[PDB]
Amino acid sequence: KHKILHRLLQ
Amino acid sequence: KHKILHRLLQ
Amino acid sequence: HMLSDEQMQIINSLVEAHHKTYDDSYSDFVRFRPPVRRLSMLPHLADLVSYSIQKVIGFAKMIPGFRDLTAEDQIALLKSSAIEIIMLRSNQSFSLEDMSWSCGGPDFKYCINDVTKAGHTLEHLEPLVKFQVGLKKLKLHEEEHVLLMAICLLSPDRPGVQDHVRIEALQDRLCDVLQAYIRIQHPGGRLLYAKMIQKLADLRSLNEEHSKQYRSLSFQPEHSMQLTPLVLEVFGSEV
Amino acid sequence: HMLSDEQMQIINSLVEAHHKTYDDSYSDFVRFRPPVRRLSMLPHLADLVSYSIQKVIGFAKMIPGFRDLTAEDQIALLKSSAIEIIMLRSNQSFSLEDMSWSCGGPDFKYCINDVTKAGHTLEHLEPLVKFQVGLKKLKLHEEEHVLLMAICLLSPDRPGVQDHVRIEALQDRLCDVLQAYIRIQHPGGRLLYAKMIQKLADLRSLNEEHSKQYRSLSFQPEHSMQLTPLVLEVFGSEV
Ligand SMILES: C=C1/C(=C\C=C2/CCC[C@]3(C)[C@@H](C(CCCC(C)(C)O)CCCC(C)(C)O)CC[C@@H]23)C[C@@H](O)C[C@@H]1O
Ligand SMILES: C=C1/C(=C\C=C2/CCC[C@]3(C)[C@@H](C(CCCC(C)(C)O)CCCC(C)(C)O)CC[C@@H]23)C[C@@H](O)C[C@@H]1O
Repeated sequence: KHKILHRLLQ
Repeated sequence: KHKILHRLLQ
Repeated sequence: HMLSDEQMQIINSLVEAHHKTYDDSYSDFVRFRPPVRRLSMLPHLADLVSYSIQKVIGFAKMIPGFRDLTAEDQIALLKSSAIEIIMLRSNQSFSLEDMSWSCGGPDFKYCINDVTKAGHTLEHLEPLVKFQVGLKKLKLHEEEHVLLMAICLLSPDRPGVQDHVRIEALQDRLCDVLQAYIRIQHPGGRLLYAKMIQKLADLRSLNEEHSKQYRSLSFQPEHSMQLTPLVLEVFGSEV
Repeated sequence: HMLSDEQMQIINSLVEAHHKTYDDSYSDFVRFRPPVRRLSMLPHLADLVSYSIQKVIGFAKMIPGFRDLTAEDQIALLKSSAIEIIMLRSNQSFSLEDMSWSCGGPDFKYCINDVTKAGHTLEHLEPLVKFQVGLKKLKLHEEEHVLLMAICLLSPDRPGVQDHVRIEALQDRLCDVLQAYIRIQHPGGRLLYAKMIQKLADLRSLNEEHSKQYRSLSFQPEHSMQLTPLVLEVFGSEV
């Protein structure tokens, strides 16, 4: 869950 | 699972 | 009676943050799916909103002590605030002269009607426009505009937050800065801080009305497919 | 020695089907995120592929007796064939004169290089181009082009298929039509049917090489976010 967000938060 | 496909197949 | 050193440092960081995540030319709107005047604006508007989220994330990461929170809470805050942070930052392109967001035109001049061709009712768009005009009339120094978004984002009572103690803390520290800034740097800011905090609650309401009409929009696959992975992720229910 | 009545009926349906789901003007490519010459073509190409899927679904629904399958198998078939059906139909815009898909230009003229700016290696793009040229050299009547896609789609050994008995059945019936058509309507079609069935296996291989490089592409969130909900759904693993 929340694959993209984690990534975007370096 | 496959929400969109089901819909697209009327 | 004068601004602190740790307080200028904070203001400097937040203004630079917004400077690097907001474009006054809007020169990326060409890379979005074109606007069309069913729900012809949905593709474009979803691309616009998705774009904005990435910027909000850029900004958020630069808010002081935000990188120090747990990845979990960072997500919990973005998810809850995201939409409000957008209504906030959109004001910068809103125009009282014509009551519409002008990021270009006639292509990129969004009016209440457009957001209609994207799945929202006027009976709910009205308050957002009202909120924009009131906010625009507050003629905010960018320092205040920025602090307002950084405070709105750190709002302690978001569904899903864990450490609500440290979050009310970093938000209190920010509020000090704001109250100090207005009193010290803003001629005739007697009533301002209050009016500003008043805006935050206007946002909670606007946020709610959105979650409702987006839920209905996201439950129809023919519509959800018009969205982006990021939007779906940010306005989704996964936990 | 002559074409059946139930066989003309089938051919008529399939050609009309393709006629209503393929545009020789490509007048919807403007509604996609613009192409850009990182992975600058990914947004555009993902929009193109997503668009094509919806068309393939339109076509599939009109293949005879396809609506009679279970929703489950319909999905199982689309998911497995989709990509191949696209490589198939793309040939219609491929150009041996310049070895590239020309759906316009210079904007919509896609060359091997572009698909590179979308996350694929030349060491794997080469065979797809080869496949296009061979297919183009077969100078197919549209009747054959259409039957080929309808047969490719009904290919019995797709991962996830349940009733593989009725599926090999509706595909055998189609193959009859094709072999009958070439023999009867195609001057010098002695070797054709064989060459055509040969193409199908070229597709299984091309399909595989895709699943691999897409998996790697879909596992990086910065990239997957550039995709569409439909693409993600169709090339996904959910079952
Ligand atoms: C964003 C920015 C801009 C405009 C903001 C707008 C104009 C279009 C409609 C928007 C985006 C509102 C809508 C969009 C929701 C569409 C969606 C995701 C498909 O449910 C949300 C408000 C919906 C209400 C609550 C009114 O019902 C909120 C702010 C509005 C342009 C620029 O200022 C950058 C800024 O960054
Ligand atoms: C489609 C159509 C068209 C072109 C097809 C193309 C050109 C661009 C690259 C494509 C789309 C290939 C790629 C696209 C995959 C990109 C993605 C989804 C991000 O992994 C697939 C092949 C990849 C290989 C196997 C070569 O590694 C397959 C067919 C190629 C245009 C028109 O003919 C409509 C048709 O409808």
